[PDB]
Amino acid sequence: PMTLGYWNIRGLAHSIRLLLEYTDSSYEEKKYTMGDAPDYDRSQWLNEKFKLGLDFPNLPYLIDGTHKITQSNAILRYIARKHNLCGESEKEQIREDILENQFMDSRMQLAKLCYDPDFEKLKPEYLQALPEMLKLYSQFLGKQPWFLGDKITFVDFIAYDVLERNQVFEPSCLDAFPNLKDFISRFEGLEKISAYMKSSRFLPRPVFTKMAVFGNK
Amino acid sequence: PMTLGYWNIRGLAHSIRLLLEYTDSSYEEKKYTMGDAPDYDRSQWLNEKFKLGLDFPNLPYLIDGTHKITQSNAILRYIARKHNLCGESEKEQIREDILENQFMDSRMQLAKLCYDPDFEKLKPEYLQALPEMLKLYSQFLGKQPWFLGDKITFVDFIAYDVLERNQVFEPSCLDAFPNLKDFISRFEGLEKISAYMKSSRFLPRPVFTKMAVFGNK
Repeated sequence: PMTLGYWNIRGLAHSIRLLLEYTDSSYEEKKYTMGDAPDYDRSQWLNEKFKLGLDFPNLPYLIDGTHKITQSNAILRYIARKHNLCGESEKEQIREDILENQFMDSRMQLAKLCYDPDFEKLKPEYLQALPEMLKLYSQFLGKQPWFLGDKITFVDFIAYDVLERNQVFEPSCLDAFPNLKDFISRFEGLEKISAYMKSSRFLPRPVFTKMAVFGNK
Repeated sequence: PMTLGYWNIRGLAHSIRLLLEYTDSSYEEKKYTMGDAPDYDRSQWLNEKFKLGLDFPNLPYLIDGTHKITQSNAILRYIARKHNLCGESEKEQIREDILENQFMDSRMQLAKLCYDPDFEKLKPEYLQALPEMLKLYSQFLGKQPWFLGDKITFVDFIAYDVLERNQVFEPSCLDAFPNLKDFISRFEGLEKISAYMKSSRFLPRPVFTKMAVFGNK
């Protein structure tokens, strides 16, 4: 069937895997692993980096027969598109594009933090800004079940990951935001997701992200 | 008319401004000015920010009728749809997406480099990798006039914003890639784009300057 690739960790691939599972898409996981050390032993990827035939060699990637997708957003939009899980009205499409880009920013903000040696320095800064970021998502989501109304589209999967991350990082921060917390329940509650949340196709070790300082002791 | 807002500088808004001009959309510029005092931090914009009624306030932003759009790629895609400058085929759908994200990443490359003082030492590193990413873009553009075949779409606007910006950094870069070097000429030769570039309202200020907090001397 189609194949998904990324490093052996949740990361950017987490939101994609979830979608592949929600849509029951038959896929294969060919995850590369990294040798954490001062010299960053990433050979695993390098030796097959160009052997794949992708236009822009990068992880994550997906190869659907003749289709070769690169970069999360492209991949997500692809499966979603081939499953009608997109936005219809100009309004839904606008929200859709704003969200995809908005969350991506948030992912990057936290990511840099969890990657910096001076974690302790920026950490307090991030915390005293996290609530204001969330407030915006709270208001937007409102009382609608999903970010695009009654329709659960791909942006929801992206949303779940970004929110779930900040929750694991600081559970107490999203306490003041009911609709957000309950949103995470709507997602995890989805029959197909819950079943997957507890299966072999998941990370044994409780670490959600590893890149340089985090994911290693 | 529409109300496009951003700091008086090229930035992300540059690719949008060109798209608007080309599509003959009567846009209204609301260009804010950055820090004048030593601590060149955001100022005037902050006094407005929330009062605009933006779901997620951030620059740039476009306000068309009842559509308050933020995030560069959201605005870009919005206008693309309205004027049919989007990918029609699934083959073109994956292409526009990959490229969309691929270019934003590349822009980030130069940006991050500019945002830091160590520039003088990091420059050679980035410079040494330039040919690599350009080989990919050239190979992708291949023989075809535009990145999505024979018809101009929005990616060509983000591509120009990235490629051209690179030529400004080091003119020699695209020399080894004639089709990209030619692409630039062709894009700049478009009736509307030409009219816009010769008209007193095109270039605000240089790229690195102000953004990289560099004061000319």
